[PDB]
Amino acid sequence: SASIILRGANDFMCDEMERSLHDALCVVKRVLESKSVVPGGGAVEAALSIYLENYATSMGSR
Amino acid sequence: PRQLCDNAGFDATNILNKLRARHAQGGTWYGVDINNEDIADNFEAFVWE
Repeated sequence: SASIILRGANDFMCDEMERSLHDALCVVKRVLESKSVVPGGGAVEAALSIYLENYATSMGSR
Repeated sequence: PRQLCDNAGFDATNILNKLRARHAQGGTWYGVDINNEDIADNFEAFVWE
């Protein structure tokens, strides 16, 4: 375990930084947990669109 | 090439699909045969324009 104390300037400034670390922590966490990940942001659907379209011509039979 | 199959009474879907996959193998002269229903070579059949 661990602990992180945030010494900031104003309450409005440090409050947003509190949930900002917890949000980014789960991002790094979830990647390093399921151990095999894949690039997101639409990179999966774009690559499958090109490969499966060339694979369609090698089959036939409707 | 699709209207040639419908005007000949053939099946346009089966011919066009098998013809499209045949051009992926490199043959550029293959086309629809109006007499027999099949994919044939129009260059060796001497259909020229």
